[PDB]
Amino acid sequence: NGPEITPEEATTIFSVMVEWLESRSFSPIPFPPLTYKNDTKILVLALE
Amino acid sequence: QILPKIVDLKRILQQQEIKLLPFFNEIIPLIKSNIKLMHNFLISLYSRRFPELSSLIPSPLQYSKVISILENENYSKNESDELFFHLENKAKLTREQILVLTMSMKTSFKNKEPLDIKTRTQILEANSILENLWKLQEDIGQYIASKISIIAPNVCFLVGPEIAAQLIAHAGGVLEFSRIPSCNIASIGKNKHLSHELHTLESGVRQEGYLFASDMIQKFPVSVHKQMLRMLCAKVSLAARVDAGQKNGDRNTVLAHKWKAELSKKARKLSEAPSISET
Amino acid sequence: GNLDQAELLVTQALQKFPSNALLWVEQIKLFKHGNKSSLKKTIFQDALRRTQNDHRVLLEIGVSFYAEAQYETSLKWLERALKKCYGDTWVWLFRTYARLGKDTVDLYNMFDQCECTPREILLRLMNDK
Amino acid sequence: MSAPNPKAFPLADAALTQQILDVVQQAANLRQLKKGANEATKTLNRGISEFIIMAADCEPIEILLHLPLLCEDKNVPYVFVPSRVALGRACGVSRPVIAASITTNDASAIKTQIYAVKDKIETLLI
Amino acid sequence: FTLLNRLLRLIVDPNIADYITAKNNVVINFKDMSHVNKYGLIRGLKFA
RNA sequence: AUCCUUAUGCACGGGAAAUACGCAUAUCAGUGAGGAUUCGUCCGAGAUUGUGUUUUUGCUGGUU
Ligand SMILES: *OP(=O)(O)OP(=O)(O)OC[C@H]1O[C@@H](N2CN(C)c3c2[nH]c(N(C)C)nc3=O)[C@H](O)[C@@H]1O
Repeated sequence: NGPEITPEEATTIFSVMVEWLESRSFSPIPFPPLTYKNDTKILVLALE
Repeated sequence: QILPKIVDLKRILQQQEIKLLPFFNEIIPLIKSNIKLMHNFLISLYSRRFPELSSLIPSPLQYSKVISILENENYSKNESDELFFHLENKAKLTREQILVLTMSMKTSFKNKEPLDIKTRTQILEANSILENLWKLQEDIGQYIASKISIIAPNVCFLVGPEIAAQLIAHAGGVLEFSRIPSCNIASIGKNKHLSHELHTLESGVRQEGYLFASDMIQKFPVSVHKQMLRMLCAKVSLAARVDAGQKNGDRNTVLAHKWKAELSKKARKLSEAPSISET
Repeated sequence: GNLDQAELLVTQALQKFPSNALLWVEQIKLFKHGNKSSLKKTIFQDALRRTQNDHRVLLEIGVSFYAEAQYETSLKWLERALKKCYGDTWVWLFRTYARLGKDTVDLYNMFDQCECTPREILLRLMNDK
Repeated sequence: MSAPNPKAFPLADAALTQQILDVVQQAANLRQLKKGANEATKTLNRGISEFIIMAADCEPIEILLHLPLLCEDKNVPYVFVPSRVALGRACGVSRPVIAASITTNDASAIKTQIYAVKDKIETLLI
Repeated sequence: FTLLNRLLRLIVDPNIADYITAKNNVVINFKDMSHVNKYGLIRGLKFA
């Protein structure tokens, strides 16, 4: 039966997020860079 | 120049509807090269307008069609479900392909400005060229599909003539296809691959081609699919190598008989499963 | 004509030398209308491994794209050819941005640092396409 | 022997086969070799091959007969050796092998055995 | 998911979003049974 | 005659591992095993199936 979300339904959803983030002025999260400050602190946390 | 050269060749084939096939070999590389131009030329035009469509719709024919539909003034009034209906009906898409378009439609492109007249003309001229090329290519395959028993008696015997015709139309000749090493074959009829494709089959077949749709695969349980592409893809190339070798006046099957017998018997054994064990 | 034989002349000549830098440029120029689309990727790797480094291989691979299309993909190459620098590269560069837009004047200073009619020619070569 | 296949040509003799199969194996251990049909057909398309060896008594023979016509366009020597089972061993394989392509590395250790044998093989192609 | 990929693109860089969407397919075994997870979210993964 | 390269055999010396190492009057398997992919193509030899041992194999020495 395929995905149940229906194209018309989807635009309504996706549009809300798009306005919210822009309203809120939200910069997107980047990809973790090869040289990154906190790589150590976030490995130790994660492995422990 | 295209329309002039295109009209005759379709009729030049339809007028006949052997000597042509060697010309056919020359042609197949040529049409394909040009389409990858015009397709990549259309992208040049929408880099400004709607940058993501290059990714989300991979093939030229469905990209060229959505160029138009989306460009059309009439739908653009807005709150038209006509767009959706149209895509589904006109430029063949599946629900999954539309959902992406809808949302991607929100983030990127600007409908404040409707693309300029010059560029519109270019698109129209480009779209017409694309359509002409695509029709030509489609026509070629049918003619090939008619000659399959003649040019490739073994390959139709395994794969089926609907498909064999599709294969041989890709490298543009038996010779060319025999040159192809068997690992590269299975990936011929693959629509393309993009990140959000979201695929892992139960089969475990990472690549699904024209061969994947064939008889000698889908007549078997789903567990033995990834073992039967590989096992069949080799024997296609063996069959195709024989076809080039074979003299044009006389073509004899017989190789296929062994290569089906093995394949059907071999596929059974994979399915059969272990004998039960004494405890 | 008979570029078909030029397939073999490259081969025979390339069997002998092979690391030569120029010979791979003509092996590349071939695939343009050499129409063998499959093996082009593998052969750009060999050309780039065999001679490594270089310029003209990087430039010619770049141009193989610009010739076709994908004016964005040929950027990487031509730009990658500069960091090893020499006038053959700059022509294709300005051509690309022409099919792209707006970067032209700022790149210009670089040209002077790599140096006179060179300013006057650039326009000469900019009128080619 | 059996009737050597008429399409088999050039067919190496006894003394050349020893010299060829020995080079094969000598390359196997430096992994400059490539075994099998498709692996060999790949080589020519790329352009790295030195020469092809084939099995003469490969049953049926038509499955490799495409290699000769490809080799003649890339200007690459070739010969048939009289059995596949022997060629299987030299490549380091338990099991029968019908074709093999030595490749190019021009820093190689064995370089001078190869030029030796191609020189001998190209003689057979009259 | 076909929605999920889009929403994560909104808040993240695609290279990660693609990974997150992919990690949820898998192929789930319990003893003899096996099914691919096309539809839902698996909640056993760390970023869930 | 020296020197150098690869393979194989015996061997001093130095390490690592035994959830590892095998075996089959047994199925396939470069006439393509099994994988990777930037989707253009790229690597190329084992995978099944039953089974034996696996906190241990043989051998000495002390102390009671
Ligand atoms: O070590 P010995 O003197 O026993 O060698 P033989 O007596 O077995 O006799 C003949 C072989 O000597 C070797 N030599 C010896 N010399 C001095 C020599 C050899 N070979 C060469 N080349 C062939 C480069 N150059 C020399 O100066 C050879 O093996 C003779 O066969």
